[PDB]
Amino acid sequence: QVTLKESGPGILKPSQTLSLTCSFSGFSLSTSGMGVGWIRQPSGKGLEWLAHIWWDDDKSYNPSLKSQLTISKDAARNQVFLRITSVDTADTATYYCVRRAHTTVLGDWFAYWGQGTLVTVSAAKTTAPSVYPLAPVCGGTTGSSVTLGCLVKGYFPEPVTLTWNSGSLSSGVHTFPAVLQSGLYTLSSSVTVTSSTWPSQSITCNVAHPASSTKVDKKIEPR
Amino acid sequence: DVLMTQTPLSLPVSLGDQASISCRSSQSIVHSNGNTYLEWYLQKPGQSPKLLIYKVSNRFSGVPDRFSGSGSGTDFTLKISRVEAEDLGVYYCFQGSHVPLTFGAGTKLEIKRADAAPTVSIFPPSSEQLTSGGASVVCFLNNFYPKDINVKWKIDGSERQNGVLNSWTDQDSKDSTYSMSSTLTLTKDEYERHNSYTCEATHKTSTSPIVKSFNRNEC
Repeated sequence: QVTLKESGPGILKPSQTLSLTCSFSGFSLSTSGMGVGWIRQPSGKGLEWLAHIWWDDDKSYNPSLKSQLTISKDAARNQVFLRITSVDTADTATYYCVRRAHTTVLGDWFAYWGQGTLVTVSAAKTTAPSVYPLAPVCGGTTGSSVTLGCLVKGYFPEPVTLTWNSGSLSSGVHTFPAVLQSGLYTLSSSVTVTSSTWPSQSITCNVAHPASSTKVDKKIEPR
Repeated sequence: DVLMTQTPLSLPVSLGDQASISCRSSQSIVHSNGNTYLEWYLQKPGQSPKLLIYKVSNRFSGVPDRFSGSGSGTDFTLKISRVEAEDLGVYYCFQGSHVPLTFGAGTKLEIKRADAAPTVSIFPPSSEQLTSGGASVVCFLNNFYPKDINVKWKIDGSERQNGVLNSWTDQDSKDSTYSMSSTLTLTKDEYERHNSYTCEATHKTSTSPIVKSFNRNEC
């Protein structure tokens, strides 16, 4: 079959040069009129076309990024490369290598994509999170459900993992996608239980940040 | 550049319904050769986009015929005759006629269900965070429908526009609701300088905001 496989540095710092590779099979860039390109997608956002290179060495670029982009190929190796100079945090994205031919005979459409390579561009250092318990506001109850929370603040890199009662409470739970403040990530999770359950039965936020070897169990204490 | 405008950006449907997604281009995408390089792509979560339709109405091999592409000039439509669960995801239109090649912003095909009011909860800074020298106030707005919601934070009765970060869950696979976390981050100094902290949520399920508050001094 035709396959496209991207590779990249995983993480780099702002100002550095991103060098991506696409290794492919089941077709040749020496075929008239074959082409291969790159499209990226920041997490949670849309698709941005970057560049394309044709069998005859002609190249096409997104004008907005022309001063940072260089696309190239080694047809003998079945490889296409993209260089991006002076990357910054905005160049954090999944980068996909795609085939697109110039004619209808070979397919002038993006039928074949790789699975993509994630590049993180950050000047952040490995940073352990602080883990904070979120107890309901005083005092009574005063209804049939109670909601607790846990705030995981100021970590790098991703991910953190969070469970409640070691997993043994694993519904009534909403754990939210991490967001960037800085620099550093922050994540929250809420758990909702029957009012008679807590504070009488203990509820604990279990958080792990592998990259800093952090493991924290934070019991939610009533006010 | 050619802007590709998709309408709507979120399309709630029930399984078995007909779905229609519009895509408009800001200039013509008839290339100088005869062709209109208008494509539709579907991206399911955790996967690469997949080609559905090219040159306006040509279904790609292996795409089922419940998918159809139509239109003319600057106005295009993707139609699904009966939505299956496997079809849920983000639909992109795209033009390959003019450089830069451009995608629309994406239309998320999602599930309809009955309106549900958010359960709103407010939490003060923890003792731990305060000893550490900071102060975050957290508001959860959980299990609501539709997805559209406004949170505002007030301090001593006055709107606080700065220092707020929000996070949203995808539609729940079991109950088809949405949830949201909002955190107001202050300096410990700012926190200790004011007393009333309010999270209010405006949602179509109420003409009046849902208001959750606390007074720091009573904590």
